[PDB]
Amino acid sequence: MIQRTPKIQVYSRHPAENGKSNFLNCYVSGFHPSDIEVDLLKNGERIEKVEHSDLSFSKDWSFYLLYYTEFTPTEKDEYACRVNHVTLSQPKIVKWDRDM
Amino acid sequence: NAGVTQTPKFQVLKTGQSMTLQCAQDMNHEYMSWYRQDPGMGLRLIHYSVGAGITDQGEVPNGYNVSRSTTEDFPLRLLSAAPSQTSVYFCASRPGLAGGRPEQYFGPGTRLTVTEDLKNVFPPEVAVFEPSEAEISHTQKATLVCLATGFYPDHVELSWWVNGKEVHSGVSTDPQPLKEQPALNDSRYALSSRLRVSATFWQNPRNHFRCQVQFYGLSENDEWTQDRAKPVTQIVSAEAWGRAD
Amino acid sequence: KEVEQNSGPLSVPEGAIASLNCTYSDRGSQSFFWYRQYSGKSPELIMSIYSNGDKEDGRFTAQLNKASQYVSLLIRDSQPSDSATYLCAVTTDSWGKLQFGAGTQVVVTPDIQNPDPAVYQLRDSKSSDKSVCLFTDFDSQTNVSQSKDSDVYITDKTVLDMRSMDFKSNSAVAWSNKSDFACANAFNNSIIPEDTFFPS
Amino acid sequence: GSHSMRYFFTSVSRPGRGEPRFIAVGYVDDTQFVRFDSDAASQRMEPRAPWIEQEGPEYWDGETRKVKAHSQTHRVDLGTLRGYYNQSEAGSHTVQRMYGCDVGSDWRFLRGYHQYAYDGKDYIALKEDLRSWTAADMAAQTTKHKWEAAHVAEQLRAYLEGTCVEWLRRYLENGKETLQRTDAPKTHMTHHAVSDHEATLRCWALSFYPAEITLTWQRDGEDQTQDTELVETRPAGDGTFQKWAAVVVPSGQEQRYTCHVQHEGLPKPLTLRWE
Amino acid sequence: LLFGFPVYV
Repeated sequence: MIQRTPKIQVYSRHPAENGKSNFLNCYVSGFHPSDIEVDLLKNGERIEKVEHSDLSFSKDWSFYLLYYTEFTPTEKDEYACRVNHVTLSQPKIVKWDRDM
Repeated sequence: NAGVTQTPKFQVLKTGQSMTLQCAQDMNHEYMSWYRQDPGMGLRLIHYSVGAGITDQGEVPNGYNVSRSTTEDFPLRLLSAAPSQTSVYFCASRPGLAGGRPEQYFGPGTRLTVTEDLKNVFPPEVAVFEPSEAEISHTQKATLVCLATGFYPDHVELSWWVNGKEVHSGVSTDPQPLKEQPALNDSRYALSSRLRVSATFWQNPRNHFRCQVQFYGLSENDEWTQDRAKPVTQIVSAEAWGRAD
Repeated sequence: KEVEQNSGPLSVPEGAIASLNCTYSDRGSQSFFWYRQYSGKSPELIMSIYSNGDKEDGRFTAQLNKASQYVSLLIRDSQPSDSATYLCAVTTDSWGKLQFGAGTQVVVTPDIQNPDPAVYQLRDSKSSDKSVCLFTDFDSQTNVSQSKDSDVYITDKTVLDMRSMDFKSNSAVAWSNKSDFACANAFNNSIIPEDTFFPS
Repeated sequence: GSHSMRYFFTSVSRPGRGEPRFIAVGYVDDTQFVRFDSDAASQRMEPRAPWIEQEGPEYWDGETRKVKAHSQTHRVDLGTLRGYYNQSEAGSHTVQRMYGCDVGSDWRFLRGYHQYAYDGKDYIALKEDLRSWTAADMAAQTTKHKWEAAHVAEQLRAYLEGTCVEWLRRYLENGKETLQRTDAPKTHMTHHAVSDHEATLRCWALSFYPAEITLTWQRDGEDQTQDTELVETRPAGDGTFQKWAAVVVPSGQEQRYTCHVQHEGLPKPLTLRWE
Repeated sequence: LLFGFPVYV
């Protein structure tokens, strides 16, 4: 194989305003091979009802995948995306920065 | 390459006999099909096979059985032959995924006739009729006609032979054998041909003309109850000589 | 019905253009085929076309209009050995079955410079209990029918090519077995030309 | 403007676990319209965009059969290539294929392409003329000569210049609300301090279609890729896209740093300064 | 609409 570490971006579809419904997106891209574990986290616990895009790839052959879940953001609820891949010595958590 | 070969060219069976039709292909094609063709219906698909080991049905699979154990060979077999299987069977082959130039190539065919009892089987009577004296007078040309009559099944091949060599260069044989009585499926068949030569070719008595009809029927292995003669696959001929007039 | 073909039979003389049509009904069809099949033998591939426009190959020309779902075949400069039935075939992919039209039967009639219609009686070389009327040398416009009583069998119109005079000729043949019948009476079911030679 | 139709195919072998994973996806521009996953329920080509369900049963029947035929070639391709490089039976390996066509703003044909990769680097490619092949190494040379012999490029060119542009056009008029729209980016700008003597300026672009966008930074005229951080263009997941760009500023000078936004749905290109 | 004629490598 030939290996590439994924780019993780964690973000929301709409600008997030507390109490209003929205979608939390974890976007993993730029990776090879395709075998990837991706979970979405609410205060470190695993969200089940998460959908993904169909697997596709870019001009350098690298894969990309969009994982997404419907949510309602608050002042205190911490969201994070958890990604495992052969390029990573241990699985990776990327926290949702809210102004990002 | 040989392309698609099929075996045999012609066949008769009685109701109930089994028969396999051979088929082969040279081209490392994956996709092979069996068809039949009929006067009212055109080509109909029987079974087909898109790789080795694997096969599936088409629109007319009833009573036919198929297996594809190698890439090259795709035999169709009939286990209990019925008179609705009196037809022309074609093999065909197509590349599949192996070498995709998408054209399908057919085999030469098997013409097949199934009858209720095989005492229906008759060889042809062959006769040559000599050019009318009036024709030669009027045109300076001479038409020999050949009649092949009384045969069943319609499995015949007609060639003309002058002086020991085969001729094409003045011939017109019928494309289809005519039914002698369009009232039966048992009904025997009749076929005409024509050989036209110059008057001075025909008036030479050294010239030997001969109408050959190859007939396809039973085999040497076959049981025969009648004291009319056993109608095997045989060649029936008739001849004429030049007339000095 | 997936592939719809030109009804037939289609008769043109030698030197003419034989135009053949074919429409299909699956829009996603991507490959297109003309087959020739002489009576008695097997369908033989003569033309494959793959995209919109004209493909030319000797005397054959196939055209394709995917947008109106139409394939054609022109036969320029016709030999009488172009007489066959012509099959239209259409496919979508490697694994999608080839869809076949019913066929258009095409007859190439020969150029006969000056006819002389004639009915001759032939007698045999040996010993058979029929006798034969030959109808020969007649117009390419001329038809032959076959009715009467069913003890009288008439063949269809066929064409010979003598490569000595470059002479082509038309002919049909009638016979009865046990009869009493005459030649100037046997082709009464057909429209014979008025100036047809009846020998004495 | 320009449009495209592209299909993407991934096959990945699973030694000891089974027949390879096959995933196929169709796009028109940046809208996925169909998919096939070898691991899904239905075992058929499935719709992914509203406007493609007006295709009849014939369409889906046909597309299922062709994607299974593709699946089959890839299945076999994984085993052939394993033999071509003398690799062990035990390893998992990857085939990707992508083909399609571009049209101009008259919708007439422009470009056609067909690419192939083994383990994420190029294997064989159809050259621009659509007549000849670029092979990557000695093992692809076998494949190149086989595909020359089996007239592959002939069939490819017929599709790419013909069917591919005929069906794209159909799709574009079938999904005129969906595909012929262009959405201008909704712009935005933020500012957060990093040190005491340092600042970060972040240009933003939200809710645009299509994904082709340029964001560039510049001090006072001459443009900048020295402090510049771009993220990859990311889907919002509603069909629109998002992207941002950041630079580190010697703070106090956030007057004279400006941001350029280039997108197809913009009448004028956007100049954005920090107010 | 997909390509009709894929061939092995």
